[PDB]
Amino acid sequence: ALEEAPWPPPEGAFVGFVLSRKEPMWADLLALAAARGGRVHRAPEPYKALRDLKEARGLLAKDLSVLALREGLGLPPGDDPMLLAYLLDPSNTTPEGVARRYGGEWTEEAGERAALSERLFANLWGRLEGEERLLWLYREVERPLSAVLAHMEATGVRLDVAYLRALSLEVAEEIARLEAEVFRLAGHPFNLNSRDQLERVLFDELGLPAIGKTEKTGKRSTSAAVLEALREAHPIVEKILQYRELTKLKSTYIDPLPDLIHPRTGRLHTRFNQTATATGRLSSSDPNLQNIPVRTPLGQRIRRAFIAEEGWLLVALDYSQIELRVLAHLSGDENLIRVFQEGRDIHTETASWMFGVPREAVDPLMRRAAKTINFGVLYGMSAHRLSQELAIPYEEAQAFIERYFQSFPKVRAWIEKTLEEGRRRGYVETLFGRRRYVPDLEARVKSVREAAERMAFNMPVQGTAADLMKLAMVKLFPRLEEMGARMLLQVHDELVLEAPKERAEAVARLAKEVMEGVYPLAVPLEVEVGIGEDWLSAKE
DNA sequence: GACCACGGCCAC
DNA sequence: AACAGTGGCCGTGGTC
Ligand SMILES: O=c1[nH]c(=O)n([C@H]2C[C@H](O)[C@@H](COP(=O)(O)OP(=O)(O)OP(=O)(O)O)O2)cc1-c1cc2cc(F)ccc2o1
Ligand SMILES: [Mg+2]
Repeated sequence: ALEEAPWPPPEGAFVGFVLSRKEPMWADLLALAAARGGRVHRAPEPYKALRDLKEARGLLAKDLSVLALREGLGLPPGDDPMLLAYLLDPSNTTPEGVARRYGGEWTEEAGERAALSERLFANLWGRLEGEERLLWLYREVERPLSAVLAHMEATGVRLDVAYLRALSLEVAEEIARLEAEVFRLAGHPFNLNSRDQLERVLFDELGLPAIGKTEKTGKRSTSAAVLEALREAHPIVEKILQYRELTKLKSTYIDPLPDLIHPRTGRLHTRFNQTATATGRLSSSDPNLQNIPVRTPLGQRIRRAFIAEEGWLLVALDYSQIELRVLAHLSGDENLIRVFQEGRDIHTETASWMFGVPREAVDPLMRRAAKTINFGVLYGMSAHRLSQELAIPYEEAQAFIERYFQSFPKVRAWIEKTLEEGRRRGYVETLFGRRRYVPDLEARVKSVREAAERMAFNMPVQGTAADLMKLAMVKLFPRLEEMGARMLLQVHDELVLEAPKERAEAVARLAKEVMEGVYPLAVPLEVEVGIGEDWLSAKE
């Protein structure tokens, strides 16, 4: 409907657009349109009509702003109805769902998408009248952030391609050595990547005992948790775990990332998805740069392929024990506050208990293990499972979990307060009022209910940490531009910046402090910073 | 070619 | 595998 009016559109219209593909840095702009009033404007030529707009306002605004930066046009994103819906309910994650929940249909034509962004904005902005805290998250965090992420997306990161090509051939020859040493240990060749075939070999032809089953189809599981408990029980299980790590890293990172360098930028560009998680975290895709390996030695080799441009340095900043400090603030547990008001490290302490060694002896491989253990226990891992992780008695793990929550008694009072409040209001909230609707808290099936409970009390603390990080990013981005530095990646509690060599020390010291004082809590936020030519040695 | 479900596994 | 939570991508095995 509306009324075809001649392009250009008046100021502050709502833009709709169609891309050749979902990735803004790689897409052709097929159609461009705008609407304000009862008028829909359609562009004769989309790439020239981008010159006319002063701001991107509408569904998926960040995406068009990214494509604009790719053509050297500073066109910042503004209002996006997706961002309002996502603050109303974080299950509002795609425009198909949002339009089919607030009064329209998400089609494939720019004009119709423009007019939809106009009405979708009116509706949701009305639904947020009086939700002053969500209106605060919108004006102060989420809408500014979409601009920051647009500049991150369009900048990209430099990758050592020749090095990854070379690493590919090396890993390939090693995969072949393990494959053959499994085909032999099994008396024949089969597809080692087919989990079904491997099931028959491990559990039928050989004699190994099936520890567990898969969720949907009830097959015998060949997961690492299962195979780890079948080590020494046969050497072939050890080789399969080696083969699995290598083909994972090769087919997910080593091989596809080099072929994704952009021809204009010479760099690698991810997408930061702003309305994609239930807790408020960002996500990253196409490629996901938030899960580049690091823990294993081959993984470290891959993390080193992410490097600074000629004449710059990477600066890496990572909040320490972030969800535990948030937890101390949220609960008000005094003993836990006192841990951080005294610079204690709960991952290195759990690691010394867990390995026997003195605190001065825990090395990175050990601390990493205690991180997963501590966060495992915190969010409700069963005694029985912990006893299988730590290889201890069951009543020994019950005490580890009773000692853990006894040294900080006020936490369980907060878990319970959080749950009871969620049953009454239907949602739980972070420190700034970001909310997750958790309807299954009154479920009558125990398993469905207790899962709802674990998602329910995790969200306030993980979404508070993500709120801090996002706010730090909007406070830091303007200061980095003064110094001529840039933001590259965010990995949940961590930032990577690129800075000129003769300014790196300055941007590190600065960025460290903006992050630490983003929002004073009842506990000091520490940050670790490092500088290097590559992502790995930046992280000290 | 394009989707999809599933088990599996990388990061935080 | 499971009474830890949050993501996204892979190959396999299908269907259309
Ligand atoms: O299993 C987990 N479950 C979970 O819920 N998280 C959340 C809570 C954290 O606060 C937050 C930030 O992760 P993080 O930065 O790595 O942890 P942290 O800030 O507490 O520690 P430090 O920076 O001081 O080393 O992710 C993290 C982990 C986890 C285990 C682990 C092992 C590694 F080898 C490397 C990274 C790891 O992540
Ligand atoms: Mg951290």
